[PDB]
Amino acid sequence: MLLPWLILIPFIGGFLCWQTERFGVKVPRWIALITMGLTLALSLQLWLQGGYSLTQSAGIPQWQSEFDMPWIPRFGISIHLAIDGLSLLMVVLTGLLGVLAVLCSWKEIEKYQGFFHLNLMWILGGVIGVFLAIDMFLFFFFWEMMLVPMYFLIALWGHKASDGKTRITAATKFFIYTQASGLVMLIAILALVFVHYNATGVWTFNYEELLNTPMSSGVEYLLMLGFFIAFAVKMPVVPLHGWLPDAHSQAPTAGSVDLAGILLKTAAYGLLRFSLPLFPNASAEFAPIAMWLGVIGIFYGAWMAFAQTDIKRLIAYTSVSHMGFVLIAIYTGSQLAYQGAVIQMIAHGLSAAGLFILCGQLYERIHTRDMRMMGGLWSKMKWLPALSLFFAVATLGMPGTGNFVGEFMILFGSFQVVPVITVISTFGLVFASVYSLAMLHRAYFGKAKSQIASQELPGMSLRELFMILLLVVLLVLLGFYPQPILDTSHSAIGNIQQWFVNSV
Amino acid sequence: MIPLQHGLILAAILFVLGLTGLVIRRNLLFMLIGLEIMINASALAFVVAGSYWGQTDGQVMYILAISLAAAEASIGLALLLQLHRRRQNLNIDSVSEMRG
Amino acid sequence: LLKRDPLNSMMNIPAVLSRFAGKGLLLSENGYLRWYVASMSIGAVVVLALLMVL
Amino acid sequence: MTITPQNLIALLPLLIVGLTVVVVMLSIAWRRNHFLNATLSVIGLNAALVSLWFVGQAGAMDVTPLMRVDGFAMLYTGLVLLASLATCTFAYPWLEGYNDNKDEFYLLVLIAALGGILLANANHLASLFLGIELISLPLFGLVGYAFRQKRSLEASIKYTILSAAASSFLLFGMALVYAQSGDLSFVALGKNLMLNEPLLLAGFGLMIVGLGFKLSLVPFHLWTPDVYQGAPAPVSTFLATASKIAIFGVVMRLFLYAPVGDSEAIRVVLAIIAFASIIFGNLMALSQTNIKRLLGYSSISHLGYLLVALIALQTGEMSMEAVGVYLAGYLFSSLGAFGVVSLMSSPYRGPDADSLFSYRGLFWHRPILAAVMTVMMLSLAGIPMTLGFIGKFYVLAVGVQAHLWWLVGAVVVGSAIGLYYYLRVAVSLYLHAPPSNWQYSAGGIVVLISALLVLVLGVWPQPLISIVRLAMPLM
Ligand SMILES: CCCCCCCCCCCCCCCCCC(=O)OC[C@H](COP(=O)(O)OCCN)OC(=O)CCCCCCCCCCCCCCCCC
Ligand SMILES: CCCCCCCCCCCCCCCCCC(=O)OC[C@H](COP(=O)(O)OCCN)OC(=O)CCCCCCCCCCCCCCCCC
Repeated sequence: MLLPWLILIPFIGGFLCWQTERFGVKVPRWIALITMGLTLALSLQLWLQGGYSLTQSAGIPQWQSEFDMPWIPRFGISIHLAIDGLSLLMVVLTGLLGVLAVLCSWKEIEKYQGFFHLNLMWILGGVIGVFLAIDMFLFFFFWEMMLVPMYFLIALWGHKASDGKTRITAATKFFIYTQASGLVMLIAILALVFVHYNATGVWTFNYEELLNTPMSSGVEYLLMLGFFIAFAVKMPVVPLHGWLPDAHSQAPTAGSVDLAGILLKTAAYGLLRFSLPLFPNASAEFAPIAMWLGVIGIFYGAWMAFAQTDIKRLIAYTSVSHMGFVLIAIYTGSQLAYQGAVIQMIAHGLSAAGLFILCGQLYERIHTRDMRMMGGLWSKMKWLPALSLFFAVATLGMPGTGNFVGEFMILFGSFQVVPVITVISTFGLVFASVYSLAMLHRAYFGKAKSQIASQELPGMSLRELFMILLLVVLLVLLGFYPQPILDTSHSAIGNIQQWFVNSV
Repeated sequence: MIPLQHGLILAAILFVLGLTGLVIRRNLLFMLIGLEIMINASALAFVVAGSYWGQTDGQVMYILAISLAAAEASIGLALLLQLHRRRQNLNIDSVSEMRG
Repeated sequence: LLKRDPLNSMMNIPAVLSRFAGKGLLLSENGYLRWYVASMSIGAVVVLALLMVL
Repeated sequence: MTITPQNLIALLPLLIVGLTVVVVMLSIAWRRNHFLNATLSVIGLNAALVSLWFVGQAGAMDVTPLMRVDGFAMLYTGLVLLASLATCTFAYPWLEGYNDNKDEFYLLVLIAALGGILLANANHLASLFLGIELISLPLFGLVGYAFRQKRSLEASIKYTILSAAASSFLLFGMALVYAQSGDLSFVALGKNLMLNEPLLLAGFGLMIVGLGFKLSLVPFHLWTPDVYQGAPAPVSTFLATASKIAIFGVVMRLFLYAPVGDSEAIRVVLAIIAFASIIFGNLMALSQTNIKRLLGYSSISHLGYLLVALIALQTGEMSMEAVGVYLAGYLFSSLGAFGVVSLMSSPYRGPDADSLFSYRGLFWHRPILAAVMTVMMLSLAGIPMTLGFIGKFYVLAVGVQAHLWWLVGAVVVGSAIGLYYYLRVAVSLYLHAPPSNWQYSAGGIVVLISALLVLVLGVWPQPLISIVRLAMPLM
């Protein structure tokens, strides 16, 4: 009953951000902050009232909250939202990253800031809708709906240093990748709906009805392949990853579009929620290919991140490697590795948010993202290189940060299932330490390699310092006390794992 | 005792002859003449089919066909007049400046 | 070796094939009316032959 | 059989459009009055549109062997009447700059609308032929209305010659079909058959040549960018919406009613044509700097998607409502796009504004037109929250239900290519570039209403689904 408002408050807030722009040019940021704080507070209230710690695994479906409303009754399509532990964690993460995105673009006093804030809130509402929708058509609708404001933000509000054509090209590549993969997923959804309609005789796009769908081996594999192609584009899984570094490099320079658009892992959630329960046998036969795609993603992303001369491109390829770890975790059928995947999703969101916000502030300071021009910046800045050192320390899987908890619980469960893939992935963790040290030494240590880095740079403001230190505190608390997060998602992960291993 | 296939084959021969004349002629007047041959061949085919079945519908379709032929020749002659007035030539290859 | 992102180029191959095929297909739109009539006749021959063989 | 008074009641939009043709022409003969004759034409079209209610109250029945009036005919008559009304509304501010006589435009639009209504009600080979020419010939006049320009005269000559060739092809195919069957009614085309008689198949092939010319289907498609660019922009609006919609409706009715619609060879030929149409139309629009040519190649691709929905007509039961929903969405999106083009070309001053450099940066002087045009580019791309996506979703569902996997993959690939060029146009609207009359405001209101309808029925499509499912023909 609060889930429709969880989606609607961002949309109404974006509309009010556009409308209240005429009242003043400093008004839309306040409106976006109020509605993002309201969405975060509603998700936190759902967390407090859900009682997820004392929830046992009763089998799929098991929702802590559920809303249903008829939308297109001809096809049996409904606005069907449902929240449980995993979805709740993703929604709270989306709200926190949305508040961070609003605070990140606070100093934008441009003439059309209301449209920027409307696009931001529409992206955030679409992401929350992806995390909440259990009607398959509604899930696909939110999935493809959140890409239009993403496209326009990248194309029109993006990186000022690049020319217009490069931003248009990056936005077009991102849109083509995501929407073509989404259309393949829509083909799979439609074919599953028609298989169920031939088996029973009724139209349904409901997740719970489509779970009990008898399919032949081979049809189920093809539906699984369509779902996985969509999720692999948005994860990213190699080779469907090329859109991501150009989308990050041409995103708006503050970083809010990286936080709102990319750093929320809807594809790993979709693999856990849909690909594994709807097609458990096909996922069981796809597990070796998906595991080796994850291994290649880890190592390819590490090598790409090391070879970047752009710091934002480096952070994008770090995201590719970490999602390779999560992809290995998802296809393993182990509760421990699934819980590690949840922790890794949250921790990667927090650490990549910190890295991208710090990179945006650094670009504001020195007006270049090329690491061949910045050097020895530890002596020039007051706070930024130390916090960047902390976040690069987190991204290599440092104990005391949640990244270590996620990565190592993934590796423990995966070794219990697949040992060879696990040992190769731990050597991938060595590769992660390599690229993090390389970024740190090329940026902030050594001697100045140009003239802009040779002079004193202004200190970080109280708002930037506050949001970065909040991310630091959250990552440290996740590293040292991950038990509330593990208890929140324990029942949902248990249901998904039991469904996956009881049907194979 | 005329076979229906013989009348249909004669109409097809006249149709492909008119189509060939439409393709191979650069003058717009000869293209309009080939179009007239084409529509008259199709109308002849309808007449043959109506005569085989003993129905008036063949000649009714013939009447509609030549009504279209008359109005099409009228419009084509107006357009040929405009082409001659605005180009001083009836070469149909000259009116080709829209492409790509 | 990998700093060029070879997998990204491998996945950019279909876009290049799309440009090439579109530029090749645009050659048929030369603007000539007699060629348009000839293409209609060619399509008629193709459609009729396909209907005859099946 | 004769014409009953009830049959006259079912004949109401045809009678009203013919009567207003006669009235507008007599008013022209009395005195040339652009405002009065435009008003009389739109009054007649609105009267036919509201007489559709009485036609619905009458019921579904046969008017002569030539016509059959059912809910399907109601839906397509309403579609072509909306297209004609929008064309007249766009035509007035364009014709305000026309130095020659402007009153004949509305006469030709009305006669073409009459042909569209006849094609909506057509149940006969005679009716189909007559409706095709009744649409085509006034469009020969309308495409070359500004014959003082190079491009309009070129497009008129191309359209006239090629449409005469297509009419000859269609008539010869009709004659071969009649020679095989002995009846020109739709239901009897294959009743005496073993359904793959060579003469019946060849006749339907030549009819396919003519009809695929009219629908810009590959390989009878090469005229489309030339005639779309050359024609006046309200004429391009009418030619993109009403002609395509009416001819595809009569093609749907013919393939639903004729027993040779179930033949495998015709289905394979149509599948090849649909595949090539989708792929070729999307590929050729990739590198187009002219908005009219781009919309022509777009129309080729969208008619390919509709053809995919028509191929599965005998297999499933969702194909006809898929075509109805798709045609409603495509009508509204094409009305918005071509109407923004027309309003940017109004008043007439010679060469219209069709280069993409003209629309580059449109938001900084025409923000509402830019918003409408970007909504239409999103809708023609089949992006969710637009009605074009609902049509694409219907096409994909129909193709999946019939196991037409080659066509489904073609729709996906063509959609990605379309995404490229549509998003290029939509984002070029918002870059940085280097009227004052109530009829122009009426055209702006028309494109704005089309944009709002596209958005609202993309978000909430169920009223359109119910309306299209109500518009069911006689089985
Ligand atoms: C896991 C693999 C198997 C499953 C694949 C499923 C498909 C969906 C998920 C993968 C999507 C891959 C998309 C690849 C192309 C991505 C878009 C791109 O690279 O665009 C480049 C370019 C835009 O750049 P721009 O600078 O504007 O152009 C220069 C001026 N013309 O664009 C252009 O210039 C024109 C682009 C037109 C559209 C691109 C062509 C798409 C054709 C369909 C491909 C489907 C997949 C084929 C098999 C996989 C690849 C081998
Ligand atoms: C300034 C002046 C302005 C003037 C107004 C202009 C704008 C408004 C236009 C109004 C047009 C009204 C048309 C009404 C059509 C339906 C009439 C009706 O009563 O239909 C009911 C009938 C079934 O009911 P019943 O009559 O009981 O039949 C039993 C057996 N005969 O139903 C049927 O048999 C089928 C009915 C549906 C056929 C399609 C609907 C008509 C065409 C609509 C085209 C546009 C559709 C797309 C847009 C939808 C937007 C929501």
